[PDB]
Amino acid sequence: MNAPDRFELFLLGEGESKLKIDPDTKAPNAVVITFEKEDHTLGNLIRAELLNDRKVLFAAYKVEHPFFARFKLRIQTTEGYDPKDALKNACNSIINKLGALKTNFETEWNLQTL
Amino acid sequence: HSKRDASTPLRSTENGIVDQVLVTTNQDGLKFVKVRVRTTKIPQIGDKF
Amino acid sequence: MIVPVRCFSCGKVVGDKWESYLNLLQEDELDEGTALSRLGLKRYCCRRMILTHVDLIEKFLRYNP
Amino acid sequence: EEGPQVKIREASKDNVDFILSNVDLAMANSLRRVMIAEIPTLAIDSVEVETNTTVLADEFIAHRLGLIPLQSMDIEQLEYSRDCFCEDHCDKCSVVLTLQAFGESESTTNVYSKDLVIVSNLMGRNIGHPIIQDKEGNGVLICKLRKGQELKLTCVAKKGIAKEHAKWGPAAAIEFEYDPWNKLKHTDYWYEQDSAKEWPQSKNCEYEDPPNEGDPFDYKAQADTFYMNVESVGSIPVDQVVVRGIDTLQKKVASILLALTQMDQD
Amino acid sequence: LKYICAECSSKLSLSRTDAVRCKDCGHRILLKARTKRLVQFEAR
Ligand SMILES: [Zn+2]
Ligand SMILES: [Zn+2]
Ligand SMILES: [Zn+2]
Repeated sequence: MNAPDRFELFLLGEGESKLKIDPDTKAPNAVVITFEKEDHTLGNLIRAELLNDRKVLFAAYKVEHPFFARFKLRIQTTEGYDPKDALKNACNSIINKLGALKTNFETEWNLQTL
Repeated sequence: HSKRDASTPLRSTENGIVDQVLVTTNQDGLKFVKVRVRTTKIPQIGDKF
Repeated sequence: MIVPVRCFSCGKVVGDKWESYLNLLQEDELDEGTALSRLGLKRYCCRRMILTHVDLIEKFLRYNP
Repeated sequence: EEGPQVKIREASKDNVDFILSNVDLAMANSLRRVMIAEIPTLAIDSVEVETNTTVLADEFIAHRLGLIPLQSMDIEQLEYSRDCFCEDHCDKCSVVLTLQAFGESESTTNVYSKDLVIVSNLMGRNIGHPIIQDKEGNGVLICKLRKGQELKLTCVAKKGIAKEHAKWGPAAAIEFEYDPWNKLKHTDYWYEQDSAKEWPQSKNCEYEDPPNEGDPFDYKAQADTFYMNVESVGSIPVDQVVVRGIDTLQKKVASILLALTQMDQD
Repeated sequence: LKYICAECSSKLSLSRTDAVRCKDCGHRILLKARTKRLVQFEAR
């Protein structure tokens, strides 16, 4: 009746951009990025990978409401270090780890029976 | 305009599919009809359990 | 009605295991637990899904229309 | 390789029991989530009913058809109907399979998933074929016809995500457990007398070292070893379930990276 | 249009000014036949 379409969980609406980067007014050298059509699956991973970078002061994600598939990610890095680069490094690290994991799982799969 | 309308409308808030239509004369020889409409209801936010 | 195709909880297919279950009950003369075990229903959600089901379609087919 | 490590403990057509080593908790969890939901699969999305004199309702049967596991091997060279430049659907996006059943014998005439017949042109791709893990080779019991009851319909199956509907779910139950000895103390066990005697001991306890009472609490330890068991439904092989899970997660990360690359436009 | 009797497998086609009863039966319970214009179902 008033239930929203399912594909609105992963399909970007009319005019809706994927990432919304906004300058944080609270703490200096901080940023809040709005992820659209994404849930905890991406947010938790990215946030957990941003805490590995020792040049990142703050990193936290949140889903403001379960009705809508979107989450905000706040990042604060040290001076002389753009947070977008921290996000990029985190993402690339994730991709590399997943690639290695895939390769290892494949090699380990080839050595099995039944 | 020699006829008045006495048509029956589907429920304003409901919807679905016409399941089965029955046409039969009455005991007094009156042609009357029962129309059964089917709607599948799926558990939604607010349904009582 | 009829045996549900898949388990509500996890999602394992169970609709292909109904007749096999019935046979395991009447042919091999097993109890419900073992019959459910042999069909690969280890999790009690699917085990429930088959054990709890009542096949009402067999009574429905008794009508001629 | 150089990163996370896998150790396949058990392997079969339906299940894969393995151990993830050198991994963050969030990556394991996200992998589980992706494997559960975000993985492409072919399933019946549209059902056109011509005649239906069976007991079951139309959308009832349609719903049952939706949950039928279909072959989603070459699903990656199939396309979303929302993306294809055709009208409604075609052979590049959807797979059409018919179903004609009729009561013949005096006995109950069962309608299975094997009775589904592919009509559309597969043009080489391994797709659309209904998975039959049944022993007699019947498959999913769809319906039951009496004597003169008929079920004539057509099914258009489209590529979909389990996030949109659980019928596109390539996996069933994914077993997941880290630290069987609670050495990380992520769980405060409930008890009445003895905490250890009341709570059953996990199998995975055979793969880790028990704590020493003389040893204090390790506060600097994280979660590295994860015990998983991925179970498939049949639409996609287990190895391909976890592999395409990884590929999907990685890909949707790469989409964010690409978005960051594109946001540099004036 | 056409109809179908209830307690038998017949196929009456008696339109208006006819109605009840049935061809070779005697009962006045008449159901209406299924439409030819097919309806789709989002198998969900
Ligand atoms: Zn289950
Ligand atoms: Zn197409
Ligand atoms: Zn008659």
